Amino acid sequence: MIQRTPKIQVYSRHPAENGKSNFLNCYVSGFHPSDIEVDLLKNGERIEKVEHSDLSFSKDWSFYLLYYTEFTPTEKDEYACRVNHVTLSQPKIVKWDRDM
Amino acid sequence: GSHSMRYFFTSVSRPGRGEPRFIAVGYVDDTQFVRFDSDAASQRMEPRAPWIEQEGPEYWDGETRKVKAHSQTHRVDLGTLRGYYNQSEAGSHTVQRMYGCDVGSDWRFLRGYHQYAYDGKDYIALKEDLRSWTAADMAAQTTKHKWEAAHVAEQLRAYLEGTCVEWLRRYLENGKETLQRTDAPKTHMTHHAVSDHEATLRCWALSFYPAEITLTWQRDGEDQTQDTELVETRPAGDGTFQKWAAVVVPSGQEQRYTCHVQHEGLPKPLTLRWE
Amino acid sequence: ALWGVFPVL
Repeated sequence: MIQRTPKIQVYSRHPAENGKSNFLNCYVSGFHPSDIEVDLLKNGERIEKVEHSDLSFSKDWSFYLLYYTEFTPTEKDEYACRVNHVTLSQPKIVKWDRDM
Repeated sequence: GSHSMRYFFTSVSRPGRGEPRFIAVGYVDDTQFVRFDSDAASQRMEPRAPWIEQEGPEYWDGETRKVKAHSQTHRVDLGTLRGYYNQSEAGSHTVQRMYGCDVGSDWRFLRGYHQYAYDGKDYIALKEDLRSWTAADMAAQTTKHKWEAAHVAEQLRAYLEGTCVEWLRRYLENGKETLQRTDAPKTHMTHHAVSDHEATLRCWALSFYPAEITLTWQRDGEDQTQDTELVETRPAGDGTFQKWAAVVVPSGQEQRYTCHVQHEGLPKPLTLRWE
Repeated sequence: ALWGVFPVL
């Protein structure tokens, strides 16, 4: 059966400004099947209060979900997105870069 | 500009552990307005956009009624296909359905859809004439047969060129502030040196709506297509979308490069240049 | 609004 691997994008809604409130996003897309694990990490630890958009797909049937959460950037802090799918042998981890 | 209303349906069989999971969502352009989740508590069509919460209990009782029927339908679909392909009832499978309509700037019918996909492969789809079907294999062909006798196409045609369009328009009106809005992107440029002889040029397109956009890089006027890092247009999460494209540049040539932005909300196309 | 007919494969 078809197995498309997820594109991972970790970013913030508004440009990061240490101190100012924001939303940390992790956008996963183009994967298939839809069964997928997504986590937002703060300094390595998994973040609890994390929601996700409703399962949906594009013209080619590949799925796409948005994982977001409220957060407040800090110079010292590091956030990342950890994702898993059948197409991934091991959890893929992407670091957040306030310029991507 | 033209608009559309689409309904995305996803059903996944989870053998040995309950009833197949069914998710349903619906859009008007790039804004989701309703959703239904078989595993949710409400067991009801729920709103996902402000401009629909207005709709009274009739709408919600009706859509909750129809959405449940769809769920059951695709709950059966899994069975049928499982047999059409002599598949082990142990494995989990997926069924996806997507139907809807498009209208031009004139808000008049412009084309409709109704397509399926089993485990990610195109199964059956309605052709443009809205009068015929595209079967992929023998299985889809057998379904095409059923739908031919049942005169499904004709019925679907009425929905697509009629009811469908009419609701799009209604939603379009009731949601003028959102659905009929436009937000030209907020474009800016970032420059970070990769090394003592190269630098990265990032062109940003933020807080824009709808999602349609064209972000391009050019050196001395020539498209730098194959040398551009172009991420997928993503959702800000606030109803607007973002996107960026970057190119690695030989320190000292930044001025040769230009970023080009194209969005339905820009009086004229943008042209930025680092300097 | 969803379509009112519910076809099967």
